[PDB]
Amino acid sequence: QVQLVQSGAEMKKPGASVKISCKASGYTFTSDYMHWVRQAPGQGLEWMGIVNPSGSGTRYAQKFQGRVTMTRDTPTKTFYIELTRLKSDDTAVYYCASGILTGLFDYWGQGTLVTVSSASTKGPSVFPLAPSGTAALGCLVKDYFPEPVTVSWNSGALTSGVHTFPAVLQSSGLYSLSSVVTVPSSSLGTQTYICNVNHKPSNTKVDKRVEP
Amino acid sequence: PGTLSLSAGERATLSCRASQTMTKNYVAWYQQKPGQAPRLLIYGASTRATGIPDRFSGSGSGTDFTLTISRLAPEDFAVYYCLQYGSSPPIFTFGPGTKVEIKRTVAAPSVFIFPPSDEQLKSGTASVVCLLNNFYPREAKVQWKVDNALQSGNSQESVTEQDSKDSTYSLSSTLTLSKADYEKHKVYACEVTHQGLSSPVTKSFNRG
Amino acid sequence: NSTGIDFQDELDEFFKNV
Repeated sequence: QVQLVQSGAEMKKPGASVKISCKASGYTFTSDYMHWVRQAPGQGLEWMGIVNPSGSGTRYAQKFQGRVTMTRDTPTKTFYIELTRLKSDDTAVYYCASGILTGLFDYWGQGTLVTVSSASTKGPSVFPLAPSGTAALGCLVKDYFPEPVTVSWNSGALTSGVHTFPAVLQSSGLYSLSSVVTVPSSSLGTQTYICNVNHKPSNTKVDKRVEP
Repeated sequence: PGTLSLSAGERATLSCRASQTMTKNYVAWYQQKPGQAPRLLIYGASTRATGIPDRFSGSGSGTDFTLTISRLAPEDFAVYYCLQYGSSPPIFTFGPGTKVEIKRTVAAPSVFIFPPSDEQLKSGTASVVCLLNNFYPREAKVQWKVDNALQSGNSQESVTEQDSKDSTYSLSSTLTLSKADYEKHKVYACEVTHQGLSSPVTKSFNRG
Repeated sequence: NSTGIDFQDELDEFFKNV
């Protein structure tokens, strides 16, 4: 089976360059045109370029002409993209894709998040959202970099009524997020409500109880 | 790119605005689900990709190309993209995505307001949060008020994807200002407008 | 001939001649 495995997430300052790899398996890697496609968070897809099976022929999208470079190494079965002069606009999830069947995008890699920002890595601050039929409570996960962040309640005991909103980028350049859960009002004195937030990029894990 | 709302088993017909008749018949359609890579459904205007059910179909000539879903299965709800391409020179241009969403009975939001925690005020920032729980349709308007003064530009909105169970949305709005400005005002309110609310709903608190 | 092989043939013609 065709399988494309990309390298991990990257953090870059503006003006720097980045190089993502895409390792193929399960097929010869000598037949297929390959593509690079990117998608900014909450935005549409955007094609970047194509490479012929020998790797001697490429055609980039005009927006990235002169700043992107795509290469291929059959003996390692690896596909590469090199983007330079990075700006905040280049923050996106980048996908490698094989065109073995149609010449389009028939098989995809898992994708790689590339966050271009002057901000440095920073673990979240966490603040309670105190409850006043049904009651509401939550946690404010604020001032963290980069994405992503995962949140859980009572370390998996709570699921129903939980909502973990998408992160929003603040003007400071750090992300902020809120996670909320709906509960019956009677249980506010009889049940402990603890949000668990793990920021893998900083290896920060924080727990926060939410009393009234 | 207006979002489509329809119930399961209904028909939908997406159109793609070609430039210079695309070329020959080089239009393709991709489907993407949240957290997932796009999946090809149709290429060459009308021939299906491997593993794609017959309920998808493509057609068109000249500048007018179309993807029809003769009846939507529950798994067909996603964002759909048109892809125009050519070979000489190679080029591949995604169109804007069109979300297809599950239509549902109207449901009014439940509103909650959260004053800033004393934890956060110790750090000099004050974030007030307005929660809108389990509502449909997605269109909703949050309006912060501070001492009967309408606010703009000091809040950010966030919306969940449609829920797997009840197909509802949820919204959170965070009003953010310095601890100094937070203490200059007494009443904080968020006024909510929605199709399910006969009158706007206002949740509020007086600081301390 | 099927559409998938045909478009890859046209892509082969562009890169062979540039």
